[PDB]
Order: sequence, then structure tokens, then C-alpha cells
Amino acid sequence: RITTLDETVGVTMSHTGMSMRSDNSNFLKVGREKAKSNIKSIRMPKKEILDYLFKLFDEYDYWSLKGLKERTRQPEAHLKECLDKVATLVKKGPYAFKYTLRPEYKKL
Amino acid sequence: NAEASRVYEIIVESVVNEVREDFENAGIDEQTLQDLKNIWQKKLTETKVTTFSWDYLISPDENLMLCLYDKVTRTKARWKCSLKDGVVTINRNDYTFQKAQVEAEWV
Amino acid sequence: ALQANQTDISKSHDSSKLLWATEYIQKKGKPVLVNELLDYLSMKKDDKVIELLK
Amino acid sequence: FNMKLAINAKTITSGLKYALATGNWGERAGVSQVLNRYTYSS
Amino acid sequence: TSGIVPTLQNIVATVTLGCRLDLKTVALHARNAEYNPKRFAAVIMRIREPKTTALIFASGKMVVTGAKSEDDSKLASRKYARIIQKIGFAAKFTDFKIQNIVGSCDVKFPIRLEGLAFSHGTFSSYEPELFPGLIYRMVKPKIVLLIFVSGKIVLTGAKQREEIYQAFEAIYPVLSEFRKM
Amino acid sequence: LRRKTRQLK
Amino acid sequence: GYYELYRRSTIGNSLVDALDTLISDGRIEASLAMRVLETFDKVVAETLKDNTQSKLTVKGNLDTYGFCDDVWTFIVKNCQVTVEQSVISVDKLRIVACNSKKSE
Amino acid sequence: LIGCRRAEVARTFKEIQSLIHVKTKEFGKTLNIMKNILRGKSEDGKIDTDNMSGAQNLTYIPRFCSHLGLPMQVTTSAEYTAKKCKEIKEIAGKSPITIAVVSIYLNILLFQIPITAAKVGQTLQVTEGTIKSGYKILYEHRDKLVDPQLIANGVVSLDNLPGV
Amino acid sequence: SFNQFVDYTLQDIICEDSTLILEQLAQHTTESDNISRKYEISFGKIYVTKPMVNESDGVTHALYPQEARLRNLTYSSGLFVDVKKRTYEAIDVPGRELKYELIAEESEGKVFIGRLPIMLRSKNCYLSEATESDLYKLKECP
Repeated sequence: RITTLDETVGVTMSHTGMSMRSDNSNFLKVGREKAKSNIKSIRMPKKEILDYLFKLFDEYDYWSLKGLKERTRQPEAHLKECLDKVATLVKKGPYAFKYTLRPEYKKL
Repeated sequence: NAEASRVYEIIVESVVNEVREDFENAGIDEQTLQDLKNIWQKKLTETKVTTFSWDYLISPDENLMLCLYDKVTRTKARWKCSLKDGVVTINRNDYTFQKAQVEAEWV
Repeated sequence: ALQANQTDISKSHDSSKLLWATEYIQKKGKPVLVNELLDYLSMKKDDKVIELLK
Repeated sequence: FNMKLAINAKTITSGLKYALATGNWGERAGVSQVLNRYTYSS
Repeated sequence: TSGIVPTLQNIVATVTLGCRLDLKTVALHARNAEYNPKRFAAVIMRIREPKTTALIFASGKMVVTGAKSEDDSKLASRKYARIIQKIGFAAKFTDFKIQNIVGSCDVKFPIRLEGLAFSHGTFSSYEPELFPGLIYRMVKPKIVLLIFVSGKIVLTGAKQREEIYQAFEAIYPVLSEFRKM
Repeated sequence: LRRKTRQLK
Repeated sequence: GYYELYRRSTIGNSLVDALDTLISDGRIEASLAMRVLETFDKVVAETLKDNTQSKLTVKGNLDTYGFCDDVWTFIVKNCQVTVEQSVISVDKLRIVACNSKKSE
Repeated sequence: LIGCRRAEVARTFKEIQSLIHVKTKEFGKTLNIMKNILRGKSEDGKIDTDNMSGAQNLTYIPRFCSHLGLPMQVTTSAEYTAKKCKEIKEIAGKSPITIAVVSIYLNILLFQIPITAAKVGQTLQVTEGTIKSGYKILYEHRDKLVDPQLIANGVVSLDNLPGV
Repeated sequence: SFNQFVDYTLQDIICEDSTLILEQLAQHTTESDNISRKYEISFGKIYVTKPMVNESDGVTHALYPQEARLRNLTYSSGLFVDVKKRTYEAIDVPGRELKYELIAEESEGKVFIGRLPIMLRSKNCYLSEATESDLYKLKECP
């Protein structure tokens, strides 16, 4: 048979609704898990990241924006200026959404 | 300090045992290892540091501590530093420490 | 300190040298002889970067 | 993840209360009626 | 009327130099420097004789804090500028403006925070579950006061020594009206 | 790609 | 990567003196000496991390502090240093500390 | 929170946070902004009464006592103790939650109900050290924190209160 | 009928779809993120309290039929269920079946799932254990 609680109703309900006690469970704490990690970077001079980008492009010729932020570890604001100055984004080609070196320097 | 002497012996032994592979790559003779060991040991004993088995701007004899810091904080006049795995030289005497606490007041 | 900080013009890759040369050229009102370019980058002899620029 | 918001007790509570207060046996008619207290036999 | 003049604890001042600085060079060639780009985008330095802290940015802007007087703040800013000049960067004293004045005092008696919050509800904001002090936003002069049960008053927001004194003089009567027991 | 979130019975 | 600060210690200074003397003698290559220093950093880091248990504390007054490139630098004047027992009085102790978390 | 206060059923910051995941700084800033907006619209276009006050520790005591399962007599005694607790300057500055919890604990030990501070603080999410510390301050004025009618009738006297 | 329902059918109903499992696959984007997780929520036993009412201020107390009738309150009791929250994870090597393993995170508490109206003179009602004198005291007609 079902089990009936003989304790005081208020005591049994103390854990329900807006309760003072804060939950100590760690289940489905995806927000905590991914929010705890956070790292930023400085604007190193363009003259170095530029050669770094050339070697990275030599490694691979079609490289995404998220991967670029991860690998170079630079802010998007600064990264975009040099990336547009040296490379261009192919929007209609099969490798869409991927920044690639402009043909002017690629064809060398 | 017996611990300092033991650690120094370990360091020298590890260095000489590990550099052999690179030395053979360079094609240098075996006796060079003995010469390096001898000269290094003579320098250590010459320093006489410990007993051995053998303005607003920035401008041996000077006491110096070289280590790593785990966490450093301050409260408005006081600095607390937690250091680990370091070596210190004070008044020509060398000591080694796994952990250390620095509690100073910045006047 | 700034003299030490200034980086040698010998960049890792020739494309960087070419890009800097192109920018320096574009920021001039009138054409600049090869002498100005040589004063810019310390490559007096015939350089592959210069050839690529041509 | 908050369990207090994951599980809403009002679902069960309001569903049962509605189905019993009204005769609409959902979320058939006349399943529940006000008890007659006019007399004991009634 | 009160007979007590609140004492200025803190002074926040801002100065400009009009020249670009090299934070790396300043950190390497400065006695007390803290250059942590991951932490902040400026160099933190401190000086002892005025006992003041300055935040120096790469744009030539300096923020001095900790001074206990206007002339002391002026002296500290001048010494900071002289230190940078000795480092070598072209730094010239320019507009020096005190952007904040903080003062403290005590009325020497308990104050009914609930009474103040109820009577003056257009300026006070009392939430004892977060901070144990009532917050009074005086409109003229535009200043913020922190009133505590222990009878201690903290004034912050004044730009000159006159405004803080005026605010204390204007707040003393309403504080005295609500004395416990 | 999948929906990265699915119910298994 | 491992820090090179250990070259400033007594053992590091003696090693540098020996290697440079041999270089002057011409019996060792300079690049080989650089390799020796690189391996010295590794061995010193490992042995100091794994083969020590002593703890010492220093209390005094700071005379100058600084932080740059994840390298703290303190100068404590008129300090007392205790190891495990016996206190040592130091007029001026310079401390240079690198980040505990090795930068890859 | 504003609605709960306006309905005379005011809840606490922690209680609302237990459901809504918002940090204290943002919650307080938004609450102040909303109160200012309500005041501005009440003037230009009532809204607030004695209930709008912040502390209002009396309203919390019945619910905490219900959570602990204490009888209504103990609840009323705790309400009286909390009401008279504001006369002590050493305690009036404390948080209303702490004031109510300490009063409830004092009445619990007055009536010798077998509930320890370790469980009182666990149920009401308050540090046991804080509870006992507040009890220390209130013990020096226990005489003014007990109902004269209760002590005269003799349900319990001042004696049943251990002091450290 | 009501006693049978409350005694057995509630547990039987909850023991049909007790387990709800959501699987987050590898989502291969980089070699540093190749673990696949599985979150499971399971329902165990069910507990039922005595008839209770919570007031506006948040105070809860036992409710009797007379007070319910007078105050227009629903004569009902709360239902509680034990919930187990498990989470498994596995290394999703490409082109192979997974082996889900517990990650030492198995939380386990009673969760309120609503109020069940209680038929009078039932096993879960207050008047089933009341004698004639008790009914007279409680203002109920024997």
C-alpha cells in the first residue's frame, strides 16, 4: 500500500515552493559548467599575428571564424581588420562561411 | 642543510645522466662528462654555500629567493603570498622549500 | 626600450613584407623610387618580395 | 536546472480540481454533481 | 547647528597628459607597477608619501585616488607626472578635476531607519535584507548619503568641499527628528 | 547534424 | 615550456660559469650549451616539484613590489625567515616568483 | 517581490531567488528602479503604505514557525519577542531575517521544544553561528523579550533559557 | 473504489513512464569535445499526506471538512514522489557503440507534484479514525 507521512504538514511542506533553503544539487548544471571557464586576450601587434596567419593559412586554406578566434586567441574586433586586409570571405562558393586568403596573395 | 645538499646532488646527477644522449648526438667524447661533473662540483664547493658529499624608479652577496607563487592577495596595507617549490639563498646559505608563506606589511 | 622593441624587418614570411610594402606605397602622394623602398626595408639586394610586388 | 520549475504541481492540482468542480471530464459531461442534501434518503 | 564638520576620507581625481604611453616600458621601469592585461587595461601604481594609488592608461589618462585633501591630491598628481617625466615619456600637467568627494561623520545617537524610510519616501531607499544602511539620495546638492543604525553617516558624490558640508547641514535636522528613544 | 537533444524511450 | 629564472640561482650560475669556461676553451658548442640549459630547466623543475617537503615562512616589511609578464617581484626589508626551527634575520630579501600554472 | 509585499504576504529575497535565478546585485537594482517608477507614476498620474517598508520582520515569523512545526502559541510569543527586539540598538541593525530567526530560536528554547539550532538554521538557511551569536545579545535583555501574561500565567518562566 | 485507487493505482500510474532520459551526443566539433552525456530522471515511491491547506501568508496546517466547507477550501492532500537524477557519460569514438558509465553523480528527496482531493470517510481522511464522540467534537454528523 501507499505510504502516508505522519509528520506535521508544515514540516513536510517546508521544502516546497519558495523556500529559504537553496538547492545544493549539481544535476544539469550546464550553465555553471560552461560559464565557469572564461579567458580573454590582448591586441598583440598586427605585424606578428599577420605572419602567424600566413603560416596557419599554409597549414589549411579554408578556415572558419570560430576556429580563427580559438586558434589566434584574439578579439573579433581586431581580428577582422587584418583578416579583411589579407584574406576575403567566400559567401557563394561551396566552402561558404569560411574566410580564405585573397587570390592576389594566394596565387603565389 | 642536509636536504639542500641532497637536492643539489640529485640535480647534478640528473643533469649529467640526461645530457649524455644529446652529447652523443654532437659526437663529443665520454670524458667531457667527467670534466663537466668535476668542474661543476668544484664550483659548488668553492661557493661554500652548504656541505656537499664531494627612489621612485628601479636601478653571492645579495640574498635572493626564486620560486613560484600560487596565489597573492592584499588588504589595504598587507600582502600575503603563497609560494611553492622554491629555493632561497640567505647569508650564503641555501635552502629549498616545497611551500612557503609570505606575510608582509607595505608601509 | 623602443629601439629594442622595434622589430627587425626580416619577417617570418615574404607575404608580410610584401603587404607592408604595399601599404607604405599606398600611403604616399607620389610614386617613390626603389631607394625609398630600400630605406624602408633592409633588403638592398634584389628580393623575391620586390619581384612579387612587381 | 531548477527542479521547482521543472515540475509544476499546478498541472495535477488544477486538472483534478477542474475535473471535479465541473462535469467536463477533461483537461463527457455531468460526471460530477452537487450532492443533494434536501433529505437523507435523497 | 550640528557643531561637527564631516571629515573627507577619500578623493577621486582625474588628470590627462595628452600623450600616448607604453605600458610595458612603464611597468618594467617603474618601482611599484602592476601590468596585468588579463586583469585590467592599465598600469596600477602607488606612492607612499601621499599614500595614493594611480591608474595610468595607454591613452595618457590618469586616475588618482586616496588623497585626504585637495592640495594633497594636487601634490600626488604632480609627483606622478614627475615620475612619468623621469621615466621619459612626454607628460605635462593638464586639467586636474576632482570627480568625487567622500566624507564621514557621526551624529552620536541612534537613528530610526524605518521612521526615515516611511516619512521621507521620495529620497530614501531602505532594504535591510541586502545592506544594513539606509540610502538617502539628496537632490540639492545632488549627493548620496548612507545612514546607519549606529549613528554613522557616509557622504559620497560631492565634487567640492562645499557641497558635502551643505548636504550634512541640510540632513542633520531630519536625522535628529528620528532619534530612537 | 542531429538535433543534439532527443528522447530515448 | 619552463621558466629560465633558475639560471640566476647558485646552481644555475655555477653551471653557466662552467659551460662558458668550456666554451672559451672551445671544447663545447654554443648550441649544445643552449640545449644543456633547456634540459637543466626541466630537470630542476621536476626535482624541485617532486623531491622536497620543507616549508619556510618570511615576515617583514615590503619596500618595493612589481608585477609584469606573470612575474611577481617583491623586496622585503628587515625580515625574519623561519625554516621547518631557527630564525634568520635578513636586511633585504629579494623575491621573484613565476606563475604556478605553467604557461603550456 | 513588489506584488508579494503589496498583498501583505511579503516574501524574502532568498525565497524568490530559490525560483528565479538572478543575482542579488541585479535583483536589488531592478527592484529600486521599479519602485522609483511606481512612485513617479503615483505622483504624476495609491501605491505604497506601511507595508512598503523593507524590514517588516513580523510577517516572516508565522511562515518560519510553520516550517519548523511550532504551535501557534510559540508563534505568537516569537512575534512578541521580535516586536520588542527592535528596542535594542545592538540588534536593531541586524537583518530582519536574523532578527526573526533569533526570536524564534529564543522562544523555542523557552518552551523546550526538541529542535536544535543546527536544524533551525538548516531549515531557515541561516548560519548556526549567527543564530547563537544573536541569542547571546538577546540573552542580556531576555527580561524584556518575554510576554508578561505568559510569565504571569506560568506556562514558562525566565528560568527555562540556558545562557552561555 | 477511492481507497483502492489511492492505495495502488497512483503508484501503478507513476510506475509506467517514471524514467525520462535525454541523450546529448558527442556533437563532434573538436577533438577536445568528444564526450557524450545522458541525463536520466526516474520516479520511485509516492507518498501522500493528510488533508492540509496553505494560507496566503504561506502557513500550512491540517484541514478538516467543516473548515473546508465554511472557508470554500478544497479538501485535498499533497502528493510527494522520490526522484533520482542520474547522469552517465561515455567517450564517443567514431564508428563504435557507446558504453555509458555513471560519472559518480547520482542525486537523490521528495518533490511536490500537486494536491489530490480526498473523499470523505476514506482511509486518507481524518474522519475514518474518528469515533462518534470525535465526530460530535469535530462538528460532523455521525
